[PDB]
Formats: sequence, structure tokens, C-alpha cells
Amino acid sequence: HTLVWGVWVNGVDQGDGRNIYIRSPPNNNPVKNLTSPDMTCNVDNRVVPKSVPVNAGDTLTFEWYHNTRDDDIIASSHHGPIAVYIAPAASNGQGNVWVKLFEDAYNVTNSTWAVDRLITAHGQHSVVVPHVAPGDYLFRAEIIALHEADSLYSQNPIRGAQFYISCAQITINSSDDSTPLPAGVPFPGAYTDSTPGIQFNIYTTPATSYVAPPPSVWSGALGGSIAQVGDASLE
Ligand SMILES: [Cu+2]
Repeated sequence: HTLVWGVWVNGVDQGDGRNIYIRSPPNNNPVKNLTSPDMTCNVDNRVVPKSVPVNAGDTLTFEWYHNTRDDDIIASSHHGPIAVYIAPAASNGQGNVWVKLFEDAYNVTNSTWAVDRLITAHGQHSVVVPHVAPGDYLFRAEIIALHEADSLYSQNPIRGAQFYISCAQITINSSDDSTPLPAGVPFPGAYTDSTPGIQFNIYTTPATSYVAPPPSVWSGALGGSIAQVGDASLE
């Protein structure tokens, strides 16, 4: 159970984004129904009043929390991957529009899941703003908790992979458009009962064998990190 509090741009906190520039759902419960319209941007997808200004190449940092800012972030049970997708804002997230900018699943070097490192990073993970056409975008940050993913939700609705999905409104101002955004995947649609990485038993299957759900990271993506960029405690 986790939510986005806000974003940082180049290590500068943009402030509380909840229901302001984040299309915040009413609570931190996961989406689990892979065919749900809730897979797009969680249960309360609507235009919120503010879009955060960035330029291509900026570091954009998502900041997650559990109950209060800079707390335990997410229950340590919730091992799994983190991804970030981008879609033009006019799509409202509908259709074949979601392009993956970031994937981090299980790090063999470190022996840790992305979520383990997200807790260490005080809820912070970052992407480099890609060189797409200037305009309004949705940045869909997605944590999959796999602690109950041995079952399909479709076979047992009390279990299944848990999607923590947050859509941030980001306006890209300065961009040379060196990597124009292609068509992407639909949410719901991209993940099905047969997709690799949706059904996974962390109790019996080694994390070293985990394959995160496609699609692959787009060739236009410039990278990211799971690391604390800003100290909320200094504010
Ligand atoms: Cu939870």
C-alpha cells in the first residue's frame, strides 16, 4: 500500500502534488484486475489542475509514501519491480499510447528488488525526461508487489500481483524532439494472465529467474535510478 506524494525536478521539490498534479486515487489500495479501466491511472483518472513544467534531460523524481510523507514508504513484504511509462496527455491514457521509460526488477549484483531499494531511497525513483515533442504528458509510475502473485487474481481475487499506479501531469517545455514518442501499449491490455512477470511465486521461484512484464524499455529512454535525490526532512 503506497501513493505518490509529489515529484522533484533536478533535486528541487515541486511540493505536495496530491489531487493537484498527481491524479491521486482516494487511498493506497492496489489495482489487481488486469482488464480493469483502473489499470490506466488507478481508480480516479481525471484531469487535475496543475501540470509540472520540465525540460528534456531534467531528472524527474517520483516520491512515494505509505501513510505519511517519508515514512516506511511501502510494507517490506511488497517485493517487486518498478516501471515508468509516458503517454501524451490528450490520450487520457487510452489506446496504444504507453511507452516504457524505465524498468528495475531484481538486481542480481545487490540481491535486492526495486521496491527494497525504493524503501532505502525514502520513496524516491527518477527518470531522465526524454527528448519527445514539447507538450502535456502523463508519467505512469507502476510498482508491482509480487508477495501474493503466485496466484492469478482471475483465479483468486484475494491474491494476485498488486499494481500501485500513479499518473503525474508533466508538461515538457524545452525539447529538441530528437526522439519522437512512438505508439505504445494499452493499459488495461498490456498485461494478461499469460504475461511473464504477472504470475510469480517469490516463496518457491528464485528472484534470479524473474522476467518483468513487457514491453521492453523504449530505445529513446535516457535512464533513471532508485536513489534519494532530495531530503524531505530539511523542509
Ligand atoms: Cu499493500
